[PDB]
Amino acid sequence: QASEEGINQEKCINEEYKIWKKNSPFLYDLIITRALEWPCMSLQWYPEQQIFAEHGYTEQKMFLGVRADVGKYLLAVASIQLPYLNQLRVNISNLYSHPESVCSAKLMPQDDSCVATVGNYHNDVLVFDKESFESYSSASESPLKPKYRLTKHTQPCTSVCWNFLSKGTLVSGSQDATLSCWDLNAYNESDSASVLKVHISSHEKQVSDVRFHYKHQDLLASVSYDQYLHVHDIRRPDASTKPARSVHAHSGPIHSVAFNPHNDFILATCSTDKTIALWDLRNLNQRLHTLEGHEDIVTKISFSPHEEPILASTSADRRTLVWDLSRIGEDQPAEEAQDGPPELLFMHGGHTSCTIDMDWCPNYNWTMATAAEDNILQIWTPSRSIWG
Amino acid sequence: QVFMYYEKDRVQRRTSPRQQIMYRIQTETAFGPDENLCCIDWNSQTRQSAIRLMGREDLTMGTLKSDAEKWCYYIGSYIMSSPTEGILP
Amino acid sequence: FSTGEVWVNCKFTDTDGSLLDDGTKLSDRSVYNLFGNMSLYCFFRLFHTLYSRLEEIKNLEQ
Repeated sequence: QASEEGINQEKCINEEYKIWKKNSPFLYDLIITRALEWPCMSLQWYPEQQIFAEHGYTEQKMFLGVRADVGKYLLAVASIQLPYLNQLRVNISNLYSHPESVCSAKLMPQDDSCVATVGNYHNDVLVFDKESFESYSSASESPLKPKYRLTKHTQPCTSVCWNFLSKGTLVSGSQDATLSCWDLNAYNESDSASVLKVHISSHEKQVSDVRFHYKHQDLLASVSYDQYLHVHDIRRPDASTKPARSVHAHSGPIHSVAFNPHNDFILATCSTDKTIALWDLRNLNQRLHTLEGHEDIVTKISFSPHEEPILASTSADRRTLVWDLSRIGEDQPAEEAQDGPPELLFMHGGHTSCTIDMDWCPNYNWTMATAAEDNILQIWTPSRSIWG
Repeated sequence: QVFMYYEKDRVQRRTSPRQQIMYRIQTETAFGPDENLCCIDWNSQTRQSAIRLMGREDLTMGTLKSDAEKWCYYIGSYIMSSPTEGILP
Repeated sequence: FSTGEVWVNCKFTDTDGSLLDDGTKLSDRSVYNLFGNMSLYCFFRLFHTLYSRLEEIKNLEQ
């Protein structure tokens, strides 16, 4: 009896598939679909780029952490071909086995060689460097060992974030509802705890996201399952127990928060309440706005590093929505109200299961890469016609 | 028009799940939402008619017998571009 | 044209992995179906009433 529902559901998943596949040549200017070996838990675009002008493309790089199986937890680097304007394959390589799970693997902005990795299976943060990757040999039987082991938490950490300006400053929010700001240039071989700059207990339920300001050392935000946003400044003395602010942002467990890279005043917040909230720091009594359109849990969100009014959101209904926020308050015809509010811009659904995560390629405009639960990678950019 | 559609389905002594589903959705669209739908099956092999009130949670074909034949047959129903049968949005 | 258009032929794997019906396998059917509103339902009911009564008559004929 439950079969019937499951098989129908699988079939309309397939349905959405080739109904996206069928009309692709009228929607996108680029599509690269890659069936990697393994489920890719995360992706992060690499800011260094090769330009083969005579050959006629560019290659960007990607860092993946995948699972081969249970306990087989690995990392890899990919090269990605983008076509050229000014005058075609996805290559996997650099595969190194990890000691334990990866849920979030963040690389330091001003130095690619370092990657802070944590997973849902351990409370230790493992930070890897040049030598750890380059001293590894795929012929060896053992995995890598990171540059450092950072441990203050007692539950696994959910995510991390480097400081974009403060050199070698990191944060780690965990499942035991605590925060930790870390400083690697303050190591001691005798004191692995000297890396511990601050530890905070402001949150009340398991933290889902902690993340720094794009242009500021001392500003970060934390969001937790108790439906609360907390604003932290680390150079506060009372910050170990008192957050800078605490706001009731949503009515469901918050999943993620994104900071506007261009503008230091806007942040975005997603929850299982299928609604996306905006926030401005001079008026925190008030939800800045609310974007509708997902009809089940939204999981994760991100701004565009080229234009700020473009916001991307991913959810459990197998869609990713792109919003151009320059359309607040605008008029829309009667038939134009079908697809949603006019500030909705684009909607991509080429996947077939819960999209794991996204990332913008910062070297090309309008392009994004998404990894999904069905072992699929998607590199896609819409046509000019919708935004040109 | 509904009789047109039935004549179209009928003489076809074979028809995949999909085509019957499109017949169903065509008929419903030609009808509307607020008219209660009933169905009548004629089994000329055992010569029996059966009357069944079909609601918004009733599935098209109900005489499937094997869980993998289940797999195929009421996999097939969720192909319409319309939303699902048997589940309420 | 836009309400019942298929959105896959796609390969479905069974427990072993066999390719199963995409709603594209035309089986041999004998049990046909029809839909209608309450009017045809009531027509059908009265019709079966009349049929059953004449059938009883025929069964008594002997």
